[PDB]
Amino acid sequence: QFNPYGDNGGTILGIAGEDFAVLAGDTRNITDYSINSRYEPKVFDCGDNIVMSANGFAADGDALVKRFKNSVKWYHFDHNDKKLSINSAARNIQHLLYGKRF
Amino acid sequence: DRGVSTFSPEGRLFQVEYSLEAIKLGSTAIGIATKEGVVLGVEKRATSPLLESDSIEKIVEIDRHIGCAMSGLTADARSMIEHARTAAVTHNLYYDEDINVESLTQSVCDLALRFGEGASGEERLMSRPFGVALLIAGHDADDGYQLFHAEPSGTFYRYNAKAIGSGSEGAQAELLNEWHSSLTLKEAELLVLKILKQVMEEKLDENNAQLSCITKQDGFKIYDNEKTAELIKELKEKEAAE
Amino acid sequence: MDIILGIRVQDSVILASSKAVTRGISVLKDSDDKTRQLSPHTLMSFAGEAGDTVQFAEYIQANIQLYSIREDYELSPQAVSSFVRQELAKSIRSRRPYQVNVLIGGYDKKKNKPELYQIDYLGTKVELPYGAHGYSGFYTFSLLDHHYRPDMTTEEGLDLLKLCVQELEKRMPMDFKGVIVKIVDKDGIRQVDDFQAQ
Amino acid sequence: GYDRALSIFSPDGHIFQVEYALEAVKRGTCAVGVKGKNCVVLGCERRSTLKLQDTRITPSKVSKIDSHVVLSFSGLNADSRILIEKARVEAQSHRLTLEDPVTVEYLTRYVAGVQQRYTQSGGVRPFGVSTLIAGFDPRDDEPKLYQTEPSGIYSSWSAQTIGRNSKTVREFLEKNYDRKEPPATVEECVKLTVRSLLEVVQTGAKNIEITVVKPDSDIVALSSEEINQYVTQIEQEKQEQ
Amino acid sequence: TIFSPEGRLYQVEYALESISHAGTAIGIMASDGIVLAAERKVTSTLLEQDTSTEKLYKLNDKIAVAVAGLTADAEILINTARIHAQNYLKTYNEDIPVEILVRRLSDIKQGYTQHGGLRPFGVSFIYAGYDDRYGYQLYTSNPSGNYTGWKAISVGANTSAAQTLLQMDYKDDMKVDDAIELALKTLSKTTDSSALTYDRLEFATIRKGANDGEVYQKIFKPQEIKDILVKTGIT
Amino acid sequence: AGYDRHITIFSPEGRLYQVEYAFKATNQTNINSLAVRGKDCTVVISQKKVPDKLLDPTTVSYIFCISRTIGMVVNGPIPDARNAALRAKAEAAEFRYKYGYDMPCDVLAKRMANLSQIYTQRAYMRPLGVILTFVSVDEELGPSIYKTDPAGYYVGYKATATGPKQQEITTNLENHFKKSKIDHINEESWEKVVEFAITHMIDALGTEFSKNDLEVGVATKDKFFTLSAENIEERLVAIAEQD
Amino acid sequence: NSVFSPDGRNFQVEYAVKAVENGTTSIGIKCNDGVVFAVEKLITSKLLVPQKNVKIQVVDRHIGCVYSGLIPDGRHLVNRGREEAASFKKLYKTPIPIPAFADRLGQYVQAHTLYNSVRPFGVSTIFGGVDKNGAHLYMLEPSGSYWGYKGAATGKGRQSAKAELEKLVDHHPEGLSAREAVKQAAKIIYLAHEDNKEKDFELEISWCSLSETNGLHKFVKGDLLQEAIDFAQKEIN
Amino acid sequence: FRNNYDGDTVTFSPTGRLFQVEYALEAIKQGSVTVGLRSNTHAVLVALKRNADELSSYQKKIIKCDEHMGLSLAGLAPDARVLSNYLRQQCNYSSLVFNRKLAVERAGHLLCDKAQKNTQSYGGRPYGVGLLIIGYDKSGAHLLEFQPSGNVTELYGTAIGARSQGAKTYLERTLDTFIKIDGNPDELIKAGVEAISQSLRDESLTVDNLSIAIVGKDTPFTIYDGEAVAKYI
Amino acid sequence: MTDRYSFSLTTFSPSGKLGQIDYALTAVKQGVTSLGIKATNGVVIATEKKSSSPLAMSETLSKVSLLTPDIGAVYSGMGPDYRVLVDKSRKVAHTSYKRIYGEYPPTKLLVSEVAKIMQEATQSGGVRPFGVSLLIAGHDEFNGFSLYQVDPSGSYFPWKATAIGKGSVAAKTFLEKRWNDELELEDAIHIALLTLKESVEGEFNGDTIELAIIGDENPDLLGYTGIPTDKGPRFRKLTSQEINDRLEAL
Repeated sequence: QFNPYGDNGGTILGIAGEDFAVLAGDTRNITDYSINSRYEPKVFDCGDNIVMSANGFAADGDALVKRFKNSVKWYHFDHNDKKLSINSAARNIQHLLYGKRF
Repeated sequence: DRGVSTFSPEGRLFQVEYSLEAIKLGSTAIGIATKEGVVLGVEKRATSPLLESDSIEKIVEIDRHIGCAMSGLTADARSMIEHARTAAVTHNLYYDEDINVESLTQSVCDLALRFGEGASGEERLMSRPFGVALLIAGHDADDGYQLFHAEPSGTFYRYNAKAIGSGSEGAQAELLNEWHSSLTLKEAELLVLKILKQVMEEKLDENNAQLSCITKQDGFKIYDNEKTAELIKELKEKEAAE
Repeated sequence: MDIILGIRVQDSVILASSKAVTRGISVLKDSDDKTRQLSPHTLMSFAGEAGDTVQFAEYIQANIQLYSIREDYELSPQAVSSFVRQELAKSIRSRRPYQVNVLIGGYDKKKNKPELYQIDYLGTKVELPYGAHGYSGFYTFSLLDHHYRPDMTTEEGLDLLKLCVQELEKRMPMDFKGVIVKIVDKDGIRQVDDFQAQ
Repeated sequence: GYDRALSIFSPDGHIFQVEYALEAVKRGTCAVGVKGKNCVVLGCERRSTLKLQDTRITPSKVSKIDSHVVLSFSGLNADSRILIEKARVEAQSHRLTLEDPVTVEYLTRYVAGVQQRYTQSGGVRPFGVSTLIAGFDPRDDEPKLYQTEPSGIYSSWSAQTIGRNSKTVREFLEKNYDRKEPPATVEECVKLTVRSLLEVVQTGAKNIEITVVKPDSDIVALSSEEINQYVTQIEQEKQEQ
Repeated sequence: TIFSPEGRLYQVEYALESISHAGTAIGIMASDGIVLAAERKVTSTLLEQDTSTEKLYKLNDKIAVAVAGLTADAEILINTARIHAQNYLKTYNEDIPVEILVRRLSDIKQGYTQHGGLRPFGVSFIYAGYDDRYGYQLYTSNPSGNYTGWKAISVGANTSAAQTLLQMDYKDDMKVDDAIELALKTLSKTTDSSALTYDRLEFATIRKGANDGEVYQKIFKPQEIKDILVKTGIT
Repeated sequence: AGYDRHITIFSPEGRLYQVEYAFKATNQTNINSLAVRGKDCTVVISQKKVPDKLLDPTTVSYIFCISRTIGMVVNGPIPDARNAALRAKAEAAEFRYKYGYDMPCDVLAKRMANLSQIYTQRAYMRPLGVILTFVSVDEELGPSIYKTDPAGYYVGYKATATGPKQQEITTNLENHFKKSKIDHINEESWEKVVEFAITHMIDALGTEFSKNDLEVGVATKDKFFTLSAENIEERLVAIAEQD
Repeated sequence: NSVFSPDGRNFQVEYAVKAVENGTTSIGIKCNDGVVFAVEKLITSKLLVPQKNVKIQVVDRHIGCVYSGLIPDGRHLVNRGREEAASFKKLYKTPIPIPAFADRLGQYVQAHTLYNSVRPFGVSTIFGGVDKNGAHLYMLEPSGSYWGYKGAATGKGRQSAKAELEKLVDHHPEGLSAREAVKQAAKIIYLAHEDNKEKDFELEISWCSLSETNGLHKFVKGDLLQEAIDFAQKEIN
Repeated sequence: FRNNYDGDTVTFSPTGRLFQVEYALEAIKQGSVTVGLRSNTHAVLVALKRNADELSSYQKKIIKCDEHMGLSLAGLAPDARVLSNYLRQQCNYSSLVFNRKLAVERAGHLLCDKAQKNTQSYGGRPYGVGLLIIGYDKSGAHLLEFQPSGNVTELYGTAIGARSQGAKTYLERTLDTFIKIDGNPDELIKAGVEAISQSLRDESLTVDNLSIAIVGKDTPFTIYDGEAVAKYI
Repeated sequence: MTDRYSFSLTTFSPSGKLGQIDYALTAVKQGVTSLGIKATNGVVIATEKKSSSPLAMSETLSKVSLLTPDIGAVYSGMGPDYRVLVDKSRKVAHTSYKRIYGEYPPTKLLVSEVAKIMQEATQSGGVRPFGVSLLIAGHDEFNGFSLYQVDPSGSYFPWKATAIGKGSVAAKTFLEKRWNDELELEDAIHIALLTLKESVEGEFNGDTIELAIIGDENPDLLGYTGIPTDKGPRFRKLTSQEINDRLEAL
């Protein structure tokens, strides 16, 4: 049967300081026992001083990052160029994820 | 008489122009925007002494930071208010924050476009324009206190002060002279009350005019009668001594 | 599995319904009323699947109440029970059937008879001197076959039930936390709210 | 799909179909409601184009929506049934989802909303109906009376009237109804209601009917004789020079 | 489906207008039954009268209607009335109350009044029925979706003449037989023919069924009209 | 304006103006056609007029191959003609798929006739300004001519004519059959039947034809085909050495 | 529109023709292995970017389309022409034959004369190309009427343009060449600008020739364009 | 003649005109003035905003469509919102699906095709707005004029709205100067601001009166209002 | 594409007329005369085959149509309307009856369905009424022989004999004078043949006259033997030759 999912392996790490934050990821992408790439970034600047990583099945990760970058874009269009605050991003991202609950 | 959304030779939409006329027949509503808040006041206009005047709801909350006054065919405003409330609450659901006043207004104006007899928009579910205009007032972090006038055209306008309804021509000129960028909230309240007194077709009291405002710090409050009466017992006295 | 019993005496119908609500390993409530009033002279008791149960009962209730106000008139127990049946029979073939069994007890004022209808989630309907849903019927049917008389008083009907309950408290694996008992007669519906330590 | 717009704006800013609907309301037989200290009364007139009717089976003018709220109307009778149905359904639905019966205001807002919606939809005409809605909120004693009209506007009235020659009866009520001193009991509230109907009906025979709503779903209609006892007691009593 | 400046319904008024030209039908309600009687509009010798029906229709076993207006618009509505009675029976295992079936047909009529820009049905009905909540009942509905109940009533041609005469001779304590009599008398005087013959008539009764405690519907045969016309001295 | 002039509702006299006007449209190209039956063929002739010198004449046609066995000639403007032709092609292929034999000439006529009837009855569709003459050698019926018009009418013919000068051609043909006393051209080769058809077209129109003034279609058992200029020329040569 | 006037014509179609006659002039010329198209573009203002308001349009790879009348209507029609070519290729694999492409536009245009809720197209479209069996040229009127043409013209200067075309046909029974027709089209466009000469104009030509473009549709630019602008300027001074 | 022929857009007049389209065009003539012009490295929009009152806002007339594209309006403003929205989505679709910035020209064709549908559908109206579209893409700077008839033309400069003719005159004569304002945003804006003046009987254009947008080689489409434009008066 | 006339084209006038129905009736008035006569052992329906030019083939036109093996129809008014009504009627006899009960509908009920189709054209949006009147002759076990007229309004009614179209007034009279309830079929044919001679202008023979009977079961018209529980269809179209023979003894 067709399985719509894979695992591209990949680990990400976020730490918050007093007036900074880091988001780190390895740059390796895998399938089973093979290396697809040694440098395929998975941590992204999304505009508005937000970085994002969606790790696991890389196809799903990319789709989500795209959809969120676009969210930010339309947020600018629909709200007079207002900066999307990190809490507001978080909530938006919950809705993106939950819309695919099934 | 041919179609709902037809152009006149001068390039105006017949139905949009006639709705604007229905609004001129409406009760007066006045809004004043200051730096201590925005004030909204209305002429109740009971069609009879037997009307329980406070069942007349022409100033309504949209969200804690946004209020609205209407004028014209006020029954048409229900679905606009309902839609504005949903937009504001939904925005908070999706974004964990308050909708911006302009954005809320633009949404109400989007709603207003949706007229046409199965019109090649896509999908126009509404047969005529609304017969009601709205003053939308509120506060937000980016652009402070704000006032908007939203017509059934789908156009909206920001104003320092504005008046709509039957007394609007007279009220607008009065606002033109009286408005300045240093008005306190209390002054603004007196001015609304005053200009309503001038144009009301009765003697302005606390049962046939209603006041309200929004402060950043306390949200949107409709003033209850006793608080209004006091300002009315007070305008009279500022306007006796001069 | 919830005990749902019905006995029809001469001038009334008595319904007895267990108070327990159990999910998994916990009894969450010991005072549940597994009953909705459908009209002043028609009461419905219900058991079955966790959510379906109340949703169906309240839905039937709204519909009968609507009919009442629209005709300013009370439907007969027989008419109420045909409505319920058809509702279940349509549901059984839909995408997600209602998993609900019901007893309907009413006093028909136009006829002056009490009436008891048993209906399962399939839409199987039957009029009976006494009825039950689930396991409990495996005990009570034979008990009532023996001790039941068609011309009993309401008081005798209550003693007949006491026995039925007693037997179920002796032989059923699960603690159903006693029953709520209700009588439907010419006056209406009352709760005999003192049956457990009676 | 027939969505050809019927209710449109005229050059002077009026919607004629809504306007012509109001005419039908004034063409409709009269109806009146007055709210007392702890009651609300509703009165209607019957017409006389025919006088060989059966009244046991012919639909009365006061309708129960729920057990605590009633509705009377002036205008097209056929139009009013549709509103009554929709009102009754909403009343059940509100019970089902809020576990509370409707407030009188809520039921009014609902009915008014339905009427407004019919002023702005392709290929439908507005309701030739204006309504009075009366009752008490659950667990509340403060009495309630509202009016809606074909436009969808609604409000509350200490007392109010609609239909043919309501102009006349609103005249009366404006003189008589004292804000300070609601009519303090059932009987004298029925009095003020019968008086105001007398101007327009002629004889209170088989045309004047009355319904009384008290708190907690207490609603009783009156009989021909109980009517006649107010008719008799007012015509003789109020004629002295 | 539009209003006039006065607040009337163009198409409806004109539909009532249409009905005023149709064969007359009369319903009379008695203590122990109901009479329905209707006149066929300007006929012919060759017109079959045996297998004919055009004004009197059975709705279920306890309810009949008399038609004034466009026959074919009426068939449509009779068909849906029949179906509606059956849905009710199937749902409830009880024959439909007369009021309920009447209100439903009136609601359909009202629809064409309010939306969809289709013409109203050019039909008025007299309904004769029995149920066990209200006993014998007589109803009228017209294209406006209005319905009312009556001790006696007429629809179609000459309703003014007809109504005057019924008001004159009707009384509450009437037996069905006097009502049959009154029905024919009233038709005798309102007809636009010379005299009233059997082939110009349709006739039905709803009686308590001689001996049984049960309700019977009789749609009179040609011969039976011919007979009942002799007794009442019209030969 | 009166609505009974613009849409297909009845006029007080029980008439349909748009249908009447649609009949008028059929003559707009100012072309006459005629059809006749041989012993085992069916011929259709139609005038061909190429005014403009800029037109490529090989594209200018009012004859259509509907299927292997059925030809159609249209009197009326080309766009309406083409619409009718596309639909009859589609209908004939669908019939074959669904029913497993070739759509007969009359059944296609009836089907097109019924489609026309609908425009006669429904307001949002105008009728088509065309008359369609269908020809074949039918496997059951034999040589066949069936003709439909904007009213939704159709009938079978021994022979027929259509166009401005329809009446002259018709009566000319009636006169031939009155004398011959048979309902077909008693000739074994289709070449002779074409020759007959042209000859009577000449006599009734009072005009001589060159090879570029005509269009010919012939239906035989299991084929309908149109003639080329040179086949037509050879037909014109043979009539010359006789008449 | 779904309305015949009492003479059997369609008055809405008739008025649509008026909109066409009112348009810029455009032509097509068939040659021995191809087709050439040219159009007149009115320079409304010095501000129009030269060469940048393209009017001729390709369908698939082998078909040119040019039109006079309401320009948007022409574009709408080409869009549909393009879906109509794709759907033919997708199913039958071969690119769409020009006769076939002509009927597809034919039928679509004709459908807009059947219903009173649609208006007809306010363009006449000249189009064509090379297929498996030769060069083909067509013109299609607001009625849906179309035929094959040796040469074609539409718009304000159609009469003068047609007259020029008539001359070429008569004087070249053997056939014209692609290179020749390109220049002749430039001439003809210059010689229909006479009937529209209150504004300055820019000339646009395209062609589709078996030997000159492999049977693909191409615009004529650079040297070859200038050469024909020369040839036309020469034979009018 | 001009009688039963302007009922809807689905109707030609006997002259061959579409009157509803002509009347839609008319709402433009009544709109506040806006100017567009471009060199080889940048494109500029200047839009004089028009207030309703001395107490009101001058209504915003320039809308951003992507990082490389934007437009200015004159006429029905709600109509500018529908079309700019469609353009936002089309620019978006080009980015998501193909990783391609949308060519200004394609945007033009797209707008044209959208406007066209409304000139042929029953029960719909033509758009009542004109739009000036500026962009920087793979073939450089671009300006487009959109008409609600669905005619889009590419131009070095233009103006639409009330007394646009003056500005359009000025620009025809100034052509050879402004086109060469390369790598100098500020001289292009000024040439635009001054060009809008040839259309003011009105007045001294003010700080809240003025709206300016620019797009260019290393310049994402940005709108300037108020304080930021003061240095141009 | 799409329908834009979602409203009834037949509305009530202030006098309470339905115009389009009256105009449909006027169209029927112009139509060639058609008639039906009910015998005791049969029914006959008949009309004239008004040819348009002798180049037309009259037999190829169906003025009298079989609807079911026991039910026929003829008409007056617009031929194309009749033709589509016949197709829809044959189909509905199946979809509404035979596919349900496995037997063909009785005459009254089939008539009822045609009537329904006609009524719907009177009330639906975007359509004009059918410009025909029909006569429907049938037989069915429980009602025996019957004859019905259906009009553009959807109204139907039973007749012992009648006529419609052009010469209807005169022919109704000719029939009234000649109809008794004791007529054999051969008599009703003869009577129909006489009535039709008044209507017609030109030749009056079996090639200008279409005539059908509803009579006895025709076994030899069944197509198969061996299920003795049907003897065949009761509907029969008289041949050209059979009409002429009755014309010599006319």
